[PDB]
Amino acid sequence: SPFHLNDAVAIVTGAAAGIGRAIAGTFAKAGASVVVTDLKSEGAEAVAAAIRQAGGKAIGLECNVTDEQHREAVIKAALDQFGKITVLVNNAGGGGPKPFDMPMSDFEWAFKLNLFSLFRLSQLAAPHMQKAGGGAILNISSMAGENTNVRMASYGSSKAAVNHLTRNIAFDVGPMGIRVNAIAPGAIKTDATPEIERAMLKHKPLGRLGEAQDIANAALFLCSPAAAWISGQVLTVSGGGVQE
Amino acid sequence: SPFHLNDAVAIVTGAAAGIGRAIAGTFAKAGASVVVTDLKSEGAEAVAAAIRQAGGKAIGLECNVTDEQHREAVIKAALDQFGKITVLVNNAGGGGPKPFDMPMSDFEWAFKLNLFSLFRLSQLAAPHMQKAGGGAILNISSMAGENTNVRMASYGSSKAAVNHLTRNIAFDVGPMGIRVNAIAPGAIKTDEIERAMLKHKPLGRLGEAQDIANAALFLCSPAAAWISGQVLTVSGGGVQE
Repeated sequence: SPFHLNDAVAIVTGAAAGIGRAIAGTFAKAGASVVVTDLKSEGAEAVAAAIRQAGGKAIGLECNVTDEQHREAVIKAALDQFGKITVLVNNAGGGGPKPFDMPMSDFEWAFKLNLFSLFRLSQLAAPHMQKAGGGAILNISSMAGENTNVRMASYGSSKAAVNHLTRNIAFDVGPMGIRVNAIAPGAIKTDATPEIERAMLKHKPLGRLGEAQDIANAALFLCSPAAAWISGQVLTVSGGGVQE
Repeated sequence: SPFHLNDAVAIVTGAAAGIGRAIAGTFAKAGASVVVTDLKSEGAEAVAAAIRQAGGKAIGLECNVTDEQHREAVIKAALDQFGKITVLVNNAGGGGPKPFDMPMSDFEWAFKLNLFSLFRLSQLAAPHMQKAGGGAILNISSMAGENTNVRMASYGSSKAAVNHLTRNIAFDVGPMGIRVNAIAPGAIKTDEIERAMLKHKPLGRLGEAQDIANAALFLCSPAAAWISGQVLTVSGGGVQE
């Protein structure tokens, strides 16, 4: 099997819940050593701990991906505790529908949060990846990056920039043996009601919502050697459609 | 762990050599019974026999995908042999650079060979896929479907049809629990100034068949049960024309 993460150190940000938590769990059971990360320090340690009492190796620390000190702490915490870095999964980000006349800081924040942070983490992890022979970067985008709609000024165009950064920086980091891709996930069952759900699926050909595990398998594939030759790709994982 | 094709029956067309050979072989070790198909009947039989003696189940068939009688034979041959069909890998297809003043028979052929055949084979397989509890269709496309260049009038736009058909029939057969995806492969070393492409492939390397087969295996695996209407380009991070 090439879908395993043997001898790998993976940093996973925003991993207290949902996708990033499943990516972190999934990357551990594939035999990677995980550095769980989140804005909320309790949540990072909850997931890093449950990973350990289930067999894997994992530490969890607080990280505000927009704080340059918090970023450098994660890089160092991973090297200090595991020796190398081979996988960076940039799952931290946020935002959503805002009016066009939104205050400028709202617009600028979306780019600090969704783009400036993960570019910088990649800039830090890249030379350590290079020393370890190579590695894989994965950015969790959003479907608003390739769609067009109302109230999407900051969200949809900051996630668009994530997509195009991914397509471009793979040229920069390929020579160093780094692959860079992105998943754009559909809507995931979280709620942690039936009629507003049945309407959401009116445009999802496969007829169900997503599971965090569904994103984690794609994250797995894209970060394993099974995807040794895939870089610069934006893979949409949404049951064939769009929602909400 | 979710990356296996257990209790699956996969038709792989154009699988005597190259990408389709690798796919067929990969799919067998992953647990699928495989219906190996190619224009050359005995080329397909040699692949099927290797899978069998390497431990798998498989048969090999002559099939011209452009001929409706063959298409039906292969579909029936899969059912008589294995009871069901759950995976269809539309890999056969041809063509390449052509002058703009080409004869219309060439233009039309490219669509007949790269597009109509795989849509027809999709039509024949969809009902059996639904009776079987679900399945996946994977179309082997080409980066010429999104690239633009000289001499690509027939090849580039037939393959572009394959990409959007993929995206569009995903809506149609999703309600039948069928996923439809495509792989656009780049420069695969199949069979000196080679260094041309390499000067535009960020990962410093051409592709092997198994690269394409790994992505194939993923997209037809339960690890991708919620992925559909996708064109995953597998090219080393760049473009090679």
